[PDB]
Amino acid sequence: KYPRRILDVYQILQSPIITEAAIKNIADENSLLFTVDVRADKKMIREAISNFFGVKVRKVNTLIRPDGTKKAYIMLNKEYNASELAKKIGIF
Amino acid sequence: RRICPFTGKKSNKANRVSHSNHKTKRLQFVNLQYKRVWWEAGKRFVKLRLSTKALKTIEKNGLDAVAKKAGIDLRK
Amino acid sequence: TRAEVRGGGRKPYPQKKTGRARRGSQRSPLRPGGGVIFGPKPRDWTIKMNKKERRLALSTAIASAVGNSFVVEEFAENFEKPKTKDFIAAMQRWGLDPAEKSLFFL
Amino acid sequence: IKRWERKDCKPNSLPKLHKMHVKVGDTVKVISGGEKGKIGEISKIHKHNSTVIIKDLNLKTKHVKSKEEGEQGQIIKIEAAIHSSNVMLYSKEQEVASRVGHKILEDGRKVRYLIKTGEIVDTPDRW
Amino acid sequence: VKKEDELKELRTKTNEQLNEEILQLKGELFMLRLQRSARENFKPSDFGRMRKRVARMLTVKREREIEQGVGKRLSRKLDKAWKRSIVVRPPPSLKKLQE
RNA sequence: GAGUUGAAAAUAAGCAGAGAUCCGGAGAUUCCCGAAUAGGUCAACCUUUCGAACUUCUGCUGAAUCCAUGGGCAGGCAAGAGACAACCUGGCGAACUGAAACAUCUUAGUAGCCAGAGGAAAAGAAAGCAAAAGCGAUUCCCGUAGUAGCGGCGAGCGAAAUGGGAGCAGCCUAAACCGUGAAAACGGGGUUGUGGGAGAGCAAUACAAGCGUCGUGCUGCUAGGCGAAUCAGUGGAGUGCGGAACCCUAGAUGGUGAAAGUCCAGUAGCCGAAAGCAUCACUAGCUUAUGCUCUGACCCGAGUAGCAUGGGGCACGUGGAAUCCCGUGUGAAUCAGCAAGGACCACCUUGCAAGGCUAAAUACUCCUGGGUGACCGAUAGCGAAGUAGUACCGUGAGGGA
RNA sequence: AGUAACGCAAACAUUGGUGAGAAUCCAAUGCCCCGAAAACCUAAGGGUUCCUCCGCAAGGUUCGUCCACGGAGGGUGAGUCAGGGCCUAAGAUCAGGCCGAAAGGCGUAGUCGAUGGACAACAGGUGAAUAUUCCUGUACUACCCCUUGUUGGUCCCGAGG
RNA sequence: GUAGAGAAAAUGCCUCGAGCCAAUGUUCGAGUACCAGGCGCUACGGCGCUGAAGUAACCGAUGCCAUACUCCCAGGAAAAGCUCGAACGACCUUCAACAAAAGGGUACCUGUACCCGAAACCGACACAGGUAGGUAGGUAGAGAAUACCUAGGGGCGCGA
Ligand SMILES: [Mg+2]
Ligand SMILES: [Mg+2]
Ligand SMILES: [Mg+2]
Ligand SMILES: [Mg+2]
Ligand SMILES: [Mg+2]
Ligand SMILES: [Mg+2]
Ligand SMILES: [Mg+2]
Ligand SMILES: [Mg+2]
Ligand SMILES: [Mg+2]
Ligand SMILES: [Mg+2]
Ligand SMILES: [Mg+2]
Ligand SMILES: [Mg+2]
Ligand SMILES: [Mg+2]
Ligand SMILES: [Mg+2]
Ligand SMILES: [Mg+2]
Ligand SMILES: [Mg+2]
Ligand SMILES: [Mg+2]
Ligand SMILES: [Mg+2]
Ligand SMILES: [Mg+2]
Ligand SMILES: [Mg+2]
Ligand SMILES: [Mg+2]
Ligand SMILES: [Mg+2]
Ligand SMILES: [Mg+2]
Ligand SMILES: [Mg+2]
Ligand SMILES: [Mg+2]
Ligand SMILES: [Mg+2]
Ligand SMILES: [Mg+2]
Ligand SMILES: [Mg+2]
Ligand SMILES: [Mg+2]
Ligand SMILES: [Mg+2]
Ligand SMILES: [Mg+2]
Ligand SMILES: [Mg+2]
Ligand SMILES: [Mg+2]
Ligand SMILES: [Mg+2]
Ligand SMILES: [Mg+2]
Ligand SMILES: [Mg+2]
Ligand SMILES: [Mg+2]
Ligand SMILES: [Mg+2]
Ligand SMILES: [Mg+2]
Ligand SMILES: [Mg+2]
Ligand SMILES: [Mg+2]
Ligand SMILES: [Mg+2]
Ligand SMILES: [Mg+2]
Ligand SMILES: [Mg+2]
Ligand SMILES: [Mg+2]
Ligand SMILES: [Mg+2]
Ligand SMILES: [Mg+2]
Ligand SMILES: [Mg+2]
Ligand SMILES: [Mg+2]
Ligand SMILES: [Mg+2]
Ligand SMILES: [Mg+2]
Ligand SMILES: [Mg+2]
Ligand SMILES: [Mg+2]
Ligand SMILES: [Mg+2]
Ligand SMILES: [Mg+2]
Ligand SMILES: [Mg+2]
Repeated sequence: KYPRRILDVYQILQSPIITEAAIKNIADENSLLFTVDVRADKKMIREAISNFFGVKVRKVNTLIRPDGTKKAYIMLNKEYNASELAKKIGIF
Repeated sequence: RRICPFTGKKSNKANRVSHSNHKTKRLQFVNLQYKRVWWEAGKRFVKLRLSTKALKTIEKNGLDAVAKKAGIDLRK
Repeated sequence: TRAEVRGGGRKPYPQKKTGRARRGSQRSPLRPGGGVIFGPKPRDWTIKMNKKERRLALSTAIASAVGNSFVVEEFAENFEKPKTKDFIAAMQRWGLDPAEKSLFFL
Repeated sequence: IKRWERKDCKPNSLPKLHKMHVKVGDTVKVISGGEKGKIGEISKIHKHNSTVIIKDLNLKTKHVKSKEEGEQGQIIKIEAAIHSSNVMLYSKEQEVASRVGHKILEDGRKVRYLIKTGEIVDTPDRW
Repeated sequence: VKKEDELKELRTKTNEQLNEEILQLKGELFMLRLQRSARENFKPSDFGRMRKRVARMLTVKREREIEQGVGKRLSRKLDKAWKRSIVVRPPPSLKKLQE
């Protein structure tokens, strides 16, 4: 019942990434890029996106940068579309 | 430790004086002994360590008076 | 001094087999940032002088200023309140100049 | 900029502020300096150095460089600052500059006035 | 102006109204963090408007517990347990925009 | 009390006489490591049953073993832990050196290490100094005095009383006995030295002394406000110069294009505190508390003092070696007594050990506020006037621009 | 003193291009060297040197348009690989306990501690910089749900391995 | 399977059992996937179609079967996972627990860049040096020596 750690769930997602490679990844993989907290997990991020936008998450992959900042690859299920969700935010 | 829990007795600094008045340090230790001491109230022995000078106190004043002055309960 | 300056203590390089002048500590007076040889310290400059000498020196000084001195009457009642303007006017009427030095003993 | 001329900071990382005797828009008169004997309204205040900028006084020609490649620069004339101790409040209906005082009114609001003439400076609702 | 009236309204609300209102802000800040990334028309003052409005609520929530006699050690436990049973939801701004 | 969102401009948006920014008092939050303390760990991370570990406190339960002990369970913003420049206390305790060598000796009970604690600490209310006259707790300074003495009588070490000042404060217990208890123990009683208590019998015992929690004011500190008096000319700038005026309970400082009593901030002087702290005063009411005869009956802090032996330390190196403090082994007396007065005996004088607490004068500066320098002015002064204990070097301690 | 030296005796050469400027940068052709390496992975360690664009003050033992240099931005994707969430050796700590001027020392269970044991994945493709990590296809491990049956199990403990 | 302190185990006794051991191999995975070559385009990068054959014999490992066997003296870790099972003791419970097949669904933390027989680690240097382990081609050859070559990487950072 307990999570791994305890902190602000609304801080798990700071902001997305806007790069020519990231935008290229949305159309090919149906994925999304998000900078995340260092203390975050794949479970909290999976639960997070399920609540904000109301969409299913096929898989989550993460990594820690050299600067101590964690990044999160989020692949949505094929039923939904990351490009459609992208336009809802404002970024293409 | 080489301290007597009852009387607080301990060793002291002492020098060994030669005929040439040369002085090397040494310690005059205490005549401590491991013994079983009888306790009339519970009617049983007690294992502990004290000096021979403290034995004469229990022999004179009794055990219950000596241990109380030190501030220790016999039941451990 | 070289003992109070921070650092030093260690011998930097050995006494021999080095083509350079011997050394005992980097914080030596013969190197910058080092000690001070016979520098000043907090001193008690106070000396003693006999009373009758100090009293005699004070008497003969006043006995020399007789030609440039005089006497006045009391004026404590003439100042019901403090006022530097009236005090200066009194010195002008007595023959003084506020520009120069002066002395009132009472 | 020179590293030691930075404004001194309090322990709370904030600068140490001075007390002034002027405001924005007050008409003044220069006591001494190059613009001595001129009147103008104060535009801005710099509390950290007690300097003030008045319109059309103490100006200097700046050679603006051409940040853009499509055109060249120009020579703009920009206004500089003056230390507030070299100016004095000024009244138009008397043409006499004097120092500043303070007096409480009947309403209970503290205000300042001109010592020599006697007018009020900080009239209400002026900003 | 938004200081005497802002605090007065919050001191009348119950704890549950204060709790759920904070959840709206924490999710509402996320939308502002999105607009900052998209370089859309966003007010930088809203970051301070909302961030300060949270502290005023947790401030009053603490003060109400002072009346009950709660210590510092106990209050942190209840603060964590409230975060253990937390659940994310969409903010109102997403619902008005999602169509 | 008018402009602001640090250094730090610029940009983009806000707050603000419906009184912001800012300045003080009391509070809130205070992520991870770190005494770290849920468990583990390669400090700032991991796993988690989600927990202040352990000791202490308050309860419950009750191994060998009857009472107990040890465990076990639970409660409890739950006392303690660690940090802290120097000074202070305690414990361990050097060597180079000096003696022109060196062991007794000196360096030295210093340095350093460990432990502990406070704003001071420690000491401290005579089993004391003194000498035939008197002083009346402890501590510090002057002086006695480099004297008396100690010392391979070598180097060197070094008092005390009398006297003069700073600063002054004295109190609480054990015991006899009376009640309560199987005892342990609780309460009352009592606390002194030209001896005092208990004991009995007389008296009259305690108002004016010392305390003093509700709190109430006084005075200061922690933000501030009022605050007098100058014009022109001198060619970058005038505070200087020349000329003419003014204030002063304000000619202390700093700043201002160039040196200022009269330009700015200020100073003299005056005013001012919701809240908090401190120094004082007042106030509960329980509070410690006052004297004469009778008795040489009962008590005066015991494995203590003293002695023998082995040592230490007292200015004093075993010396005639007391006084003070310890190890071993022995081992008294209770005012008709005991100790001390530099072996010891006698007489006299002084004092009452073996229980404890106690302010001030005194020592120190990682620091705070104010003030002053025949102190330095970038090779100086703190190592460091810039991201200095940084850069750099070293496995590390550590060194260090 | 404009002296010595410019770090092996594997070897460079031409054409063309870039550019203010080329023995030194790029490409092409030919020649030559290593080839149980002077080749490709990988552990420790280093800690952004990796990729792109721009630049050439200093740094490179010459030059420089280039660079492991400078500036800006970007880059490391795992249920199956490695380690931890499992085990233990050497050894280090150690509840209590013993000893000891202090600090602390010895020491029982227990706990830490891989250099070991235990435990589930490959091929191909994509490509400025990553992939057994992403995509495709085909598998594996653990847990849960579902369907019947059983209806006392789970630790401790004993033994095998 | 059975007896004894006696479930399992161990020991003793009785009994069934000619077959067992595992690298390799067969088949699916395995598609006209991959591929030489060819047909066209170009900014020359690759793109877009097409894409035949895809077998056998010999040599043969320092690798696998393999803690397989033989011999010898110096006599060759521990714990857990796993498996079997009674009693005592503890916890929990009629599914809410154990167990079997298929199907379906779900899936923690850190490292992952780059160099690594080196110009990036260790040697104060872009230093003729040191740096564990893995992969091990062709001709001659006993050979991982040696000589010349493949893949691939280089021509050694002053020159004439
Ligand atoms: Mg990962
Ligand atoms: Mg000696
Ligand atoms: Mg020194
Ligand atoms: Mg030394
Ligand atoms: Mg110096
Ligand atoms: Mg911990
Ligand atoms: Mg710990
Ligand atoms: Mg506490
Ligand atoms: Mg401590
Ligand atoms: Mg010596
Ligand atoms: Mg000597
Ligand atoms: Mg000598
Ligand atoms: Mg302290
Ligand atoms: Mg004080
Ligand atoms: Mg004092
Ligand atoms: Mg004391
Ligand atoms: Mg004391
Ligand atoms: Mg009593
Ligand atoms: Mg003034
Ligand atoms: Mg002038
Ligand atoms: Mg004043
Ligand atoms: Mg006595
Ligand atoms: Mg003696
Ligand atoms: Mg004696
Ligand atoms: Mg005598
Ligand atoms: Mg006496
Ligand atoms: Mg210096
Ligand atoms: Mg100079
Ligand atoms: Mg020559
Ligand atoms: Mg030559
Ligand atoms: Mg050379
Ligand atoms: Mg040459
Ligand atoms: Mg060769
Ligand atoms: Mg590169
Ligand atoms: Mg260059
Ligand atoms: Mg060059
Ligand atoms: Mg670079
Ligand atoms: Mg694995
Ligand atoms: Mg222990
Ligand atoms: Mg052990
Ligand atoms: Mg273990
Ligand atoms: Mg391993
Ligand atoms: Mg694993
Ligand atoms: Mg690569
Ligand atoms: Mg059996
Ligand atoms: Mg990788
Ligand atoms: Mg790689
Ligand atoms: Mg190697
Ligand atoms: Mg090499
Ligand atoms: Mg070298
Ligand atoms: Mg070969
Ligand atoms: Mg070879
Ligand atoms: Mg060759
Ligand atoms: Mg070359
Ligand atoms: Mg080279
Ligand atoms: Mg070379």
